[PDB]
Amino acid sequence: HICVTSKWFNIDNKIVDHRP
Amino acid sequence: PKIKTVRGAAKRFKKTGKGGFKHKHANLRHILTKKATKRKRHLRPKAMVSKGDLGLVIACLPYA
Amino acid sequence: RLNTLSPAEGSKKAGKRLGRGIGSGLGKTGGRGHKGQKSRSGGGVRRGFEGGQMPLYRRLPKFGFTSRKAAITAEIRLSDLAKVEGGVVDLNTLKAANIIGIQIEFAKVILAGEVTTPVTVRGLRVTKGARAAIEAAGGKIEE
Amino acid sequence: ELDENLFLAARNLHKVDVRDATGIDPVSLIAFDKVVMTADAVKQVEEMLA
RNA sequence: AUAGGUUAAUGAGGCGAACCGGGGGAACUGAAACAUCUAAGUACCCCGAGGAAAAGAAAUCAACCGAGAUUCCCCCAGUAGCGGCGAGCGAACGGGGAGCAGCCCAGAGCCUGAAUCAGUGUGUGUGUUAGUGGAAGCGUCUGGAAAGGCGCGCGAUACAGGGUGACAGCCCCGUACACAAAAAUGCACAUGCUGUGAGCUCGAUGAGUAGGGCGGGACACGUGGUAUCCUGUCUGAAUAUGGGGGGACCAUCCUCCAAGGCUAAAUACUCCUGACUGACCGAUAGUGAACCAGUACCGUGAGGGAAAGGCGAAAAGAACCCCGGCGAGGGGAGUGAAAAAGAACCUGAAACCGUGUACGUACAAGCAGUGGGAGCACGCUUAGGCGUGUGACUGCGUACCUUUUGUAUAAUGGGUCAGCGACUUAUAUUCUGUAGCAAGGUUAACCGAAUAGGGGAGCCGAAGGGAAACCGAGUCUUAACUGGGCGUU
Ligand SMILES: N[C@@H](Cc1c[nH]c2ccccc12)C(=O)O
Ligand SMILES: N[C@@H](Cc1c[nH]c2ccccc12)C(=O)O
Ligand SMILES: [Mg+2]
Ligand SMILES: [Mg+2]
Ligand SMILES: [Mg+2]
Ligand SMILES: [Mg+2]
Ligand SMILES: [Mg+2]
Ligand SMILES: [Mg+2]
Ligand SMILES: [Mg+2]
Ligand SMILES: [Mg+2]
Ligand SMILES: [Mg+2]
Ligand SMILES: [Mg+2]
Ligand SMILES: [Mg+2]
Ligand SMILES: [Mg+2]
Ligand SMILES: [Mg+2]
Ligand SMILES: [Mg+2]
Ligand SMILES: [Mg+2]
Ligand SMILES: [Mg+2]
Ligand SMILES: [Mg+2]
Ligand SMILES: [Mg+2]
Ligand SMILES: [Mg+2]
Ligand SMILES: [Mg+2]
Ligand SMILES: [Mg+2]
Ligand SMILES: [Mg+2]
Repeated sequence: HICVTSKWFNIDNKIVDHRP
Repeated sequence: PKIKTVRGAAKRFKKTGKGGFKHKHANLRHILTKKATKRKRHLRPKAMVSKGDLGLVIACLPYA
Repeated sequence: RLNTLSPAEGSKKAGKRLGRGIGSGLGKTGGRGHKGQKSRSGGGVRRGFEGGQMPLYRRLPKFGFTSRKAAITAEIRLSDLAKVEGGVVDLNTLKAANIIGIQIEFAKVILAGEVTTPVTVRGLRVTKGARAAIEAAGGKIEE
Repeated sequence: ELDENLFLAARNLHKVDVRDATGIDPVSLIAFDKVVMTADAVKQVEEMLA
């Protein structure tokens, strides 16, 4: 199809720092 | 390409008759005055490289 | 008859392939073992290297000195000379019989046994045992 | 010594080839069902192989 | 008088795959870190040129015998040497081969345009850019179709190859072979025209150079005892009774003539033309591209960059009828060997999703199978606790990989299928097997009647010991071994 464009981000984003 | 002899070793061993290698003893190049004459005396004549190091030397001198 | 020829038995060993399955005997790891520098593409350590320890060919002292004159001296066996072609074994001549090599400028005759045809050797050196063998075969040794 | 006519004939016969004395190679000797060879060639080969 | 200005005649300019010479010139990396060193004068930028480029006619090697421009190939040899003597770098002498070629200027006199070179016109020959001729097969069987099988003929200087309804020497196109150019051209010669100098006599013989000092760079050579070459800088000769080199340096000897140039071949390369070849790929392979691909697409831009081949022998590509919205899609009909080859078209696997039938399943707890095992459905057999399918009930039973002292692990990896996806290649060296020959074995390049034959330059071995001179079945150690070390089988 024409149908062919994927610009998948970076992870997605929000949160996490999980105690250091 | 031809192997290159590990040039440093070439200048410290000589293939002997049966295929041994003979070398000069260490410990006889300086700080001598404090060493027994007996010790220094025994360090003059060349000696055969031991069985354990043969592997090394040969790999250094393919064209020995 | 061009499909009835076959090579001598045990002249064509197959030769390790490795990396092809459990049965093969050399699967997965391919006889390289587990991990370390020695596995891994382009692994290994250079010749003489024996861990960071000072290597044998460096603990021991140099003792060279190359004659350079020696490089142009040949040694001759008694077994030669018969093959010199002309009963005169000369400074070269041997050279022409391809038993010395052009660059040579010196030569001893060495009791390396067996001389028969009487021969006169000229301009060479010759050991005590060689002289004796030559002479005892009707040979002559003029300088 | 090989001649013109003997060569041009056989160029098109498939199972038959003609070679001079020097042209003898190992596969061919085995290749064909019969090797002919003139008695003249035999003497050539006799020497070539010593 | 110059600079300046107008006109004119010539030539330049830009593009282009590599090979080539020149101006500049990295870092990753290697050294198991890192400065010297390496990567490497590589990558890259730049300038320039040719069909080749460059190099070249000894101020070269040799070693007292000799060789005789340059270039390329094999040796010499991973040797001599260089080297934080680390990592690494790495010659030459001499030998075997390819190809061979030698000339001008530094000048005036006479004789003068005489050799020659290029540019050019013509001629000729020879290649090129269209072409021509080119042998010989029929019968029958199977089939939709014969080139296939079987039979019997025929051509072959032609059985290279492609095509044709399945595999064709004789159907077609060719092939071998023999021929052909009106015109334009590459290449040779032969001359015409232009430009150019030949020849003899007598001369001349490359100075801000050689060398040196300082700083760098090149030489295999890292300043080292370092010859030699190049020069940014400051200097600066001799001139044939002269000068350069022979690896510090001096003598003797030997050998060459710098400070001007030209020069063909053996050597390099393939954007492109023609022909031929492959134990090269066959559509996720092979070019990124078998296809209207540097396209569609993405990016402001530089720039990145796909997917996607096959109906049939032949379109004979489905007239006409029926349901339907003058639809989509479908069923008939018809074409065809085949329509289950219908264009979403050869083959049509697997994941995945349904319809149909047999058997099990709604009191039962877990890697889901395995050992047992009734019933049911089905075939059997003549029964005979037999084959197939299902599998109540029941014993046992925590997947795979990896990684680990150890994993059901609640530690890694995998949603599934299909296709692809990882110990290769070259050159050295050593060992084993095997083969040849044997105190010998074998050639490299190259020649080539081209896997032959030639070529033994050379390499390995037959002798070792010693740093070395040297000695030699011994030798080294020491004044010397009763000895000892390495060797002699
Ligand atoms: N939530 C994010 C983690 C995250 C935190 N900060 C971010 C910034 C940018 C991208 C991702 C992240 C994740 O799923 O991984
Ligand atoms: N660590 C904090 C805040 C936070 C959110 N996203 C983050 C990304 C990066 C660093 C910190 C954060 C939390 O998770 O509550
Ligand atoms: Mg000392
Ligand atoms: Mg592993
Ligand atoms: Mg480990
Ligand atoms: Mg290991
Ligand atoms: Mg020789
Ligand atoms: Mg490093
Ligand atoms: Mg002379
Ligand atoms: Mg024709
Ligand atoms: Mg024909
Ligand atoms: Mg001169
Ligand atoms: Mg030139
Ligand atoms: Mg493709
Ligand atoms: Mg396919
Ligand atoms: Mg189909
Ligand atoms: Mg129940
Ligand atoms: Mg349950
Ligand atoms: Mg329970
Ligand atoms: Mg653990
Ligand atoms: Mg373990
Ligand atoms: Mg367990
Ligand atoms: Mg779980
Ligand atoms: Mg897990």
